[PDB]
Amino acid sequence: METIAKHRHARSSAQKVRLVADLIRGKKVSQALDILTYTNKKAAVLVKKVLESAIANAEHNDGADIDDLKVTKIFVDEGPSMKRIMPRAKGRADRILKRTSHITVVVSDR
Amino acid sequence: MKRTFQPSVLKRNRSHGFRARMATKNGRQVLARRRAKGRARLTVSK
Amino acid sequence: AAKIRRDDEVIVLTGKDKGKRGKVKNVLSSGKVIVEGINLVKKHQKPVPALNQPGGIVEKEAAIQVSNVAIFNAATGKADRVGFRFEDGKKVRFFKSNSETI
Amino acid sequence: AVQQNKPTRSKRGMRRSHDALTAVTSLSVDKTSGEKHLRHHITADGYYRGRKVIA
RNA sequence: CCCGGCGAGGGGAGUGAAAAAGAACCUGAAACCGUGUACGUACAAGCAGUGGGAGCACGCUUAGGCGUGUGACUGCGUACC
RNA sequence: CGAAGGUGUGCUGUGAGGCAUGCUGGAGGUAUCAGAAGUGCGAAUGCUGACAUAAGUAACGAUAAAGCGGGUGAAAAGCCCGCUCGCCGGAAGACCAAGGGUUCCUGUCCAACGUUAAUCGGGGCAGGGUGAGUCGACCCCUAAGGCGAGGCCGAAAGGCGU
Repeated sequence: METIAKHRHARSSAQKVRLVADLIRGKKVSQALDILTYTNKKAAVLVKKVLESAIANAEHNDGADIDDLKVTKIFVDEGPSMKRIMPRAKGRADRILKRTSHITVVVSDR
Repeated sequence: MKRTFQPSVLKRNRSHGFRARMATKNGRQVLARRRAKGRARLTVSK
Repeated sequence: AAKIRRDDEVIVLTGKDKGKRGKVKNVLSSGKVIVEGINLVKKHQKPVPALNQPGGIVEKEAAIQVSNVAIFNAATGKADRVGFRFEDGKKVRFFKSNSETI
Repeated sequence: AVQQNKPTRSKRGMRRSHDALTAVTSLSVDKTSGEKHLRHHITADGYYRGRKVIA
């Protein structure tokens, strides 16, 4: 039995979130939470919330045991971008992109 | 650095207002053109 | 004039309720009618503290196209069509199968 | 100074081959309260090396 | 009903023929960006293919073959308008 | 009892091509023989939309400057209170005209806006606030100049003037 959790349209760049996603791929959940608590990055808070949501789903909807779960899959995909204008010298205008991501976590008892 | 636009309401109205347009034959042609195109604002008068 | 009116008895011609009978409750201007006990739906209703109304799943009637129903003829026990004619000085409806006034 | 040809995704990856983060090796356990903490730092309840320092 | 800041976002339950028809909603191509599996790659010099050719993995099988993926080593070879 | 369109596989002709079928889709397609053309794209420093590279690189707007305790909050270097420090002072203080038009005060929210976080804002939403015989405008008078009954002049349109 696998259980999913997601955070869609997150305010961050996928390249930045993948640095943290790579730390907890294939670990036990208690070890993964301990790792995420002592990482000084902004993406760590977001990933931690998603992991906690997945664990709670597995406890409530599927009747799982906390001590048996492992992070079986995790990945980050790119979302829509917002477009903005920034003025520069001599009356020239530049474009700014504000990037977002989707975050997916899958836990399993196997 | 001083720029080109320096506002003044009295001068604006005396230069491009409704009555100024009406006082001459070519101003009426301006009004007719703009009515035929169907503009929501006809002159600069409030 | 209109062939189907409020407080009539009708029989359903098409749909999941094909063959059932009921009474017309009210007539809408888009060409639909509400018949009693026909075309039921389940609505998920949110509670509203004002008006002392709670939530719940409710069962209620939905509108059905008027051309999907027929006037019922009790004498024959079958569906029928409607026509119009003048009798004294006033207009009346009549069944087309037997030519009897409604 | 700017490029004359567009670099490839293979080159992008080869450059980024030095960007991975490192996790903490292990945590310490206080001898009185039993909490986990960073070595040589105080705990979240206010203990260090068995003694209560901050109330 | 549940996690969460009485959030954003999500997992169940329920409606419906259909919810990868859920309001950023018919179908959902390509450039571009990821996760998993098989094989190659850290003594080797260039338009990156073409001719020859071991080894490994995998599916049939008349137990003889064969098909599909990858491709060490070697002859020849300086894009298009 | 599954049309066009999308995505794979097998077979077939000298070529542009053709036939069959698995998955996706959910209502249209069109033999044969003739007839008409907005009939076939890689280039024109071609035209419109989407997405890469350089790169998580440059930069974050006057070198007047900050430290600590308490409060609120999911979270406080930047918000509120307190005590120290520093900067301007013929201004970086106070009041107006021109110009703008609700930016003013109170409650509540943090998606977007603020070159960082934000519980804060000249941001979002709702409610409140401008009280004249003597201050100004309107009113009485004219300057430069403008318009101008009749009038003079000019193919028309118009020009100058009592």
